[PDB]
Amino acid sequence: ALRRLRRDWALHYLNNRFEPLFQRFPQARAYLEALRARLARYAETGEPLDPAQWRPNLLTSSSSGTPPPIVYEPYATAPRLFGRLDYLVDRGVWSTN
Amino acid sequence: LDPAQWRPNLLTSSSSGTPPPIVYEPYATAPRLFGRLDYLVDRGVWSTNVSLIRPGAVHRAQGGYLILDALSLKREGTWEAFKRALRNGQVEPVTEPQ
Amino acid sequence: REAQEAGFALSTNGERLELTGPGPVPAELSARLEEVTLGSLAASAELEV
Amino acid sequence: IHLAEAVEGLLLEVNRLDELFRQGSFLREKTQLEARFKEAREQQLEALR
Repeated sequence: ALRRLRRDWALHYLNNRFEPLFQRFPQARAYLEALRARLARYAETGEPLDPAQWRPNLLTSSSSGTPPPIVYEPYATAPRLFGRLDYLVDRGVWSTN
Repeated sequence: LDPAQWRPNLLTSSSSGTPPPIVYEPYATAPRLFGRLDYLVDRGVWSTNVSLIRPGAVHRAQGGYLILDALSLKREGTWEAFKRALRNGQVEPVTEPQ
Repeated sequence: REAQEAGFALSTNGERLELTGPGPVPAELSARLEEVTLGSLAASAELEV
Repeated sequence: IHLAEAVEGLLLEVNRLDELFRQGSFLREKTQLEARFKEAREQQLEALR
């Protein structure tokens, strides 16, 4: 019951901070809802969050759309076409986010 | 803010004009043309920064002439990477596969 | 002002906020107390931002 | 960029989440749950005694 009430209060508060972000970002419903669930799970269980593992990763930035993005890739490798997923090493274990 | 990731890397000093910077690279493998990238391991975390970029033959051939043997370019499979560096201006310091 | 109109005295202690009086506080007064506390904490968070 | 500051603020909200466990309403609910469970334990103890 202590855990349940902690989770209930956490979600009850996060709702009122998330409506403004829901209005500002209508397409980010999934990400914000997942983040709220993660914060509630922090409240009820207590595993600290990873700032780099719960932060949006910019992929492309659009300046003005004119001209349209001309991406000439003369070295069409799988890492350079579809993107690369980098890893950190912690004493020999390969972690990523 | 670490001071290692935000400091310029001394690639090559000026060769003081005459004679031009002339580099002969008989072994034209990718590490020796485009340079190497190293990692410093402090408390077991593999980190890299700008200060760990080793210059290659291409980097110390700037403003001068890079002499190469066609045998090494053809044999080591580095002809495609070299022509891509020449045409697209893409010189990426190679790194070990792992 | 709302608490005084409800017949209870507001006792502020910074972030901590509670009502002192005989028996449990009124339900609507408790709800407004919680809302004001959350608003103050939101003001603190926006202050940090 | 706006989503970035929003996410940064939400990640920083961990300190406030820790603070919220010391609020009046949540503590009152915890005390009520403690009272209920202690009453059940006390009636069980009374029967056994």
